[PDB]
Amino acid sequence: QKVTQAQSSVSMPVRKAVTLNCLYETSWWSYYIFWYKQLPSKEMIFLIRQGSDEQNAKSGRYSVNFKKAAKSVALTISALQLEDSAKYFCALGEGGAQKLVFGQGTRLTINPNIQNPDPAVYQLRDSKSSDKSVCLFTDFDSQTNVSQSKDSDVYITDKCVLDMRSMDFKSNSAVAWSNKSDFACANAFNNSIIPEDTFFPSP
Amino acid sequence: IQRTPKIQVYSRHPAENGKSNFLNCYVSGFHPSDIEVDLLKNGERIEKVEHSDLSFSKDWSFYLLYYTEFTPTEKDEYACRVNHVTLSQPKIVKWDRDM
Amino acid sequence: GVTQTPKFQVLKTGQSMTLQCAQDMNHNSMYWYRQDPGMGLRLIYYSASEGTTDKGEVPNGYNVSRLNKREFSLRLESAAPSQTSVYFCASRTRGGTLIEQYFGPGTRLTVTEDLNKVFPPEVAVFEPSEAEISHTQKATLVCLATGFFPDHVELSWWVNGKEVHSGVCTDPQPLKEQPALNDSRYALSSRLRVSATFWQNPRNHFRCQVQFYGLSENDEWTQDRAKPVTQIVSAEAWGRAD
Amino acid sequence: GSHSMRYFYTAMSRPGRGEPRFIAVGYVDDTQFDRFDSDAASPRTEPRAPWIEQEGPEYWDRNTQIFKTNTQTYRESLRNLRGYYNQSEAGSHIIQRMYGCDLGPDGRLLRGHDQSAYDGKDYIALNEDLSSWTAADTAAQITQRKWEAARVAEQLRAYLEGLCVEWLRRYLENGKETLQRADPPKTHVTHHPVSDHEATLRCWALGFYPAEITLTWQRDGEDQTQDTELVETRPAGDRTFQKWAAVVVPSGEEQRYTCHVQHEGLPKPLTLRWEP
Amino acid sequence: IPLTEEAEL
Repeated sequence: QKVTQAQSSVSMPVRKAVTLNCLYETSWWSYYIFWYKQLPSKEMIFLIRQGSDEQNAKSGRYSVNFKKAAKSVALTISALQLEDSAKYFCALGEGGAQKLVFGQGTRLTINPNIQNPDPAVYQLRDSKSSDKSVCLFTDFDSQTNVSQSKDSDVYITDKCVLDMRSMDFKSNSAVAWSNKSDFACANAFNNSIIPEDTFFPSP
Repeated sequence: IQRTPKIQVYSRHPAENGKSNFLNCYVSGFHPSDIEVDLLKNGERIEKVEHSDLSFSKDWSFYLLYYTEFTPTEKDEYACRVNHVTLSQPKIVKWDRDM
Repeated sequence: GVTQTPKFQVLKTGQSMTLQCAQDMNHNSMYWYRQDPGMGLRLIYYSASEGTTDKGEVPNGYNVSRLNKREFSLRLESAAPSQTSVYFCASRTRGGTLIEQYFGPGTRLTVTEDLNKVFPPEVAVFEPSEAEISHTQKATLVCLATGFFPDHVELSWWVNGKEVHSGVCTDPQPLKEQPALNDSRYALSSRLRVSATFWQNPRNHFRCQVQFYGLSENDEWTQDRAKPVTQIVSAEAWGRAD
Repeated sequence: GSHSMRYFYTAMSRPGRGEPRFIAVGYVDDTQFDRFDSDAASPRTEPRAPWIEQEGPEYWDRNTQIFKTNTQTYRESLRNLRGYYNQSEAGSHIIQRMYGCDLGPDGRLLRGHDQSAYDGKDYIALNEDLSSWTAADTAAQITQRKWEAARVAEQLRAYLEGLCVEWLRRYLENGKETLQRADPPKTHVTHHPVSDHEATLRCWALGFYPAEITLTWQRDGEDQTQDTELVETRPAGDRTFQKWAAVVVPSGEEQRYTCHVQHEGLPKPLTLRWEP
Repeated sequence: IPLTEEAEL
């Protein structure tokens, strides 16, 4: 309630711009607001600071819309790159010696924009004991989401983006695997909204 | 880094025998801040004497006000005893009742 | 800048342990924050200088000491499962406008009721599908790390000796293999995509390296299986033209 | 101009007698409204004027939190200074600093102030533009480089133009019945022969506020300032002040001397003569 | 109101 970020997670196509909300509560006459970005490695890197008696802050691609009266300090990121994918935190620093109360964070996901969609599910062979196998769902566009399968011994990872920079080529992928023998890549993603034109090679 | 204090002994209201008042000792223009000050009623120092919070002027020199409630009589003497590091020996300033 | 050790830790309930923090920047104000899985950061203790320490949004169970200006240590005293979290140290200048706090790498700390829950990862690499290669002229490798606890792992791909990022995607968060159970073990997958041409050269080396963080040598293990020590579990694959 | 706010910080190291001591007082014009002393049992910010006690609890906790932290910062500054000047930790040293904002007759910020001294000498000062500093010596230039890098001038300029002005006004209203009410001085002339030829005329002004006042002895309407003996305006102890001017005059010429008194509390400037 | 935070000399 002291600091509130109304978005839990937001998706955005690359190149565009996004605004992340942050509302706070304070009776202090002097304070600061800070925007941090947390990496998957949990690393906590600093982005931009907004003083209570400062103009709207702008630091490169990061800008802040400070509405002192409404106690709103939304962050805006422009020219969305794919490194921008992270969790963004809004921190109130009231002091004094300012002990930060952090928003609860917003999850920012930058989508790659697939110009040549080609959804397919491939089965990969085990390197060592060549019968255990894993399923790869790849080359679908950023519009498609990936959820779990009804089974208990069937695991499906959240989709993620990789960038073959040496080719200016980006693709989406999702992985599924199981121990059961009656498990086949055929219906690994059956209970998912996958395109009709999804390539299922044989066997 | 050291300058000797200036002393002013006086009362809040114009002196009137038998009428209660306040005896003031005002030390200022001194440095450093360490200083001892007493109010002497006939040579004997007065207890319950208070003083204002430490402060300084445009020139950085400090100033303090010492004071105690008192009833001036035609007979009793009042003086201010002050010791500083710039003073070899304590200075005594007799209260000048006149105006 | 602001260094923090250890970076990973596992604890049995009722254990004491100290996190160390030292800022090389000459700052004056230091903080110890705690971040739960899906939440944000909350202050535990902080200090404006040596000899002085103050609370504290959630100081219970923790003691602290600013032994001097460069160093600020935190203690857990009686480790509790609820104290599982990522502990962040922080440092910052006073005066002027550049008052933002600088965080250390963090300290991922799991507390478990029974150290017999600690398992290393089993790491396997799965070679590119032939259908993929004929359909896209690109080959994706998949590395799979399973059955590990805690979720204290660092995964990296190595190609012909060099650590690689281009064409790599590692799951943002490891997943419970049993989302129902409390101390469930986790799984983490990664992808490395290269050109079919590249993969078709048998002289090319592709290695998946997963650094686990578990017990130390000192630890008194008793159970019959091998001690789940901090280590590196690896799998690999070499080029192939068929 | 018309109104102002000031804070006066004093920090003194005392090797062997404990940790460095920090004292702070706050004035609006010539009325002290709060104090802080670290030597207290459990140090706390305290009111020195009834009108400040309209502030809620949060106010005092907040101020105390700040003066507590100043205590530490200045202890660290005393060390730095000792380093700058290569002095042993055996000697006692003082740091003083006064800062604040001035209001015009119309609530506008006239100018700002911030100055630090070391052992009762000029050390560093924020210039009139509130964006630059004037260092006194080589040591002070070290502080300046850090403060320029840390952007301290910008933090102050924001304060002197922001919070300092808002809150000075806030106090002028909250205590207008004592801060904006001018107390005129009670006056009167005294005469005291020094010999058979000369004599002393002394002009008094008592129970006045603010402390700004102008006592000038005139001979035939001409100011005898260089001949006029003044004393330092002093505290009556009740928040009003006192002062006197004196001149040695020839006997018989007494009537050519007038005493003028200028004060915000006087409708018109007073003119006084000795009236035996 | 005092300066919120003191810079170190």
